[PDB]
Amino acid sequence: KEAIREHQMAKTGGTQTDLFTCGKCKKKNCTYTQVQTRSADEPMTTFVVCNECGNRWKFC
Amino acid sequence: MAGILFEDIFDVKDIDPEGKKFDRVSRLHCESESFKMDLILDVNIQIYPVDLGDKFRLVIASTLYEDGTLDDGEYNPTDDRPSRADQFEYVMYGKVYRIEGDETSTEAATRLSAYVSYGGLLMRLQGDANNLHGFEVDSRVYLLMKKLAF
Amino acid sequence: SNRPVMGIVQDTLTAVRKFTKRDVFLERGEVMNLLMFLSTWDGKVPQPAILKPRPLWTGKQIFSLIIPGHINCIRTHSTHPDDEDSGPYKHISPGDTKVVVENGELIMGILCKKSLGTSAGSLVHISYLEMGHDITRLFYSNIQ
Amino acid sequence: DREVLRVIFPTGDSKVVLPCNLLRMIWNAQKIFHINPRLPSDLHPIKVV
Ligand SMILES: [Zn+2]
Repeated sequence: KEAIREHQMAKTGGTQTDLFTCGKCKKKNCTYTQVQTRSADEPMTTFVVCNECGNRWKFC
Repeated sequence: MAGILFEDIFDVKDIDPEGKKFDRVSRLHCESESFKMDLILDVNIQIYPVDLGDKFRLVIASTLYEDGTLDDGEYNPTDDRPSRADQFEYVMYGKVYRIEGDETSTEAATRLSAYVSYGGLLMRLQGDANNLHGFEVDSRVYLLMKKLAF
Repeated sequence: SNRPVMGIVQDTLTAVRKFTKRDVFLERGEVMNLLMFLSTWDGKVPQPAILKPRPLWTGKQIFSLIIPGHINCIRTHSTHPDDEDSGPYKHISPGDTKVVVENGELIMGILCKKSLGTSAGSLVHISYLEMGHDITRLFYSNIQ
Repeated sequence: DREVLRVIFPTGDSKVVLPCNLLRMIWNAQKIFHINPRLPSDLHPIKVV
C-alpha cells in the first residue's frame, strides 16, 4: 500500500528556482524561463512565472 | 527682499552612500544642528570634496534678484545684481519632486518629509514644521552651501 | 498585439543607457552644439543644472529637453538594478534605479527598451496617443 | 459589480487589456490642474454620479 502510494509522488519532473519574489503572495514560489535565443528586435529576456497565484513577469 | 526659503547649518552623518557609491557623484547623509532634522543629498565630490562629520552651512532660496520673479532660463551670465546668494561655496537649481507626511492619523501630518531634485540629484529633508511653508514644485529652488571643512 | 512596432536599438540604445548615468555632465559650449543638432527647439536656452563651483547641465536635463513638454511615462525602469520587489522600497531613495519623468522632465532612472518601445507601458505608445504620430515621429527622429 | 466580476474571472487576474487608460488621463489632469495632497479637494459627488 506504501509502494503503490509512492507511485504518484513527484510524478515526473521538478524545476522550481525559488529566487524571485512574487508580489501577489510574498513567497518566492517562482519559475524561470530561458527562451529567445535569437528572435527579432525584442531583447532576449528571462521570464519568471509564479506557480501559485499565477504571476508572470520579465527580467526587463 | 531676499525672502530666503530655507537656511541652516548642517552636519555630515555620512559621506558613504551604502558603500557601493558612484564615481563623479556621491550621496551625503547629513543632520541639522537642531538634531531634529536630517538630510541626504547627491553631490559632485569632484568639485566639492566633502569630509565625514564636516560642519556645513546650507541655504535655500526659490529666487535671486531678491523676491521678484525669475523662474525662467536666460542663463543671463551678464547679470550684475548683488542680489546673489553667491558668496556661499556651492549652488544648485532644482525642483521638489516628492513630499511625505501622514495626515490620516487625524491632523497629524507628523514628521513631515520633503524630497527634492536638482537636475536629477535626489534630496531628502525631514522635519515637523520646517517644511510647513514649502511643498513639491517645478524647478525653482536654489540651494546654497558653504562652511566646507570648517 | 496592441503594441508599438518602432524600436530604437543597439548603438542608440546603449548610448541612451550611458546617457542616463549619474556621472553625466555637460558644458555650455557643448549644450549649444547639442542644441543645433535638435530637429526642433524653442529657441530659448535652458537654465544650468549647476551654478557653483561652475555652471553645468545634466544629461537628464538635456534628455528632458528632447521630451515633449506636457506628457509623462512612469513605472518601468525595467532594468536589473536596485532589486526585485522590495529592496528599492527599502526606504525610497527611489534612486537612479527606477524611471520617472514629470512634465516632460526626467527625474531619475536608467532607460531600457520596455520604456523605449515595442512593449506595454512604453513612452512610445502614450506619445502616439497624446502627441500623435506626427509629433512623435519628429521627436523620434530628433532623439536619434 | 465586484460580486459579478468574481464570476467573469475565475483566474482572479484583474489585469486585462482595455481601452482608454483613465489613470494616465486622470493623472494628466492632476499634472495639468496642479492638484496636490496638501490642497483641499472641492467636489460635488452627485455631479460625479
Ligand atoms: Zn505568487
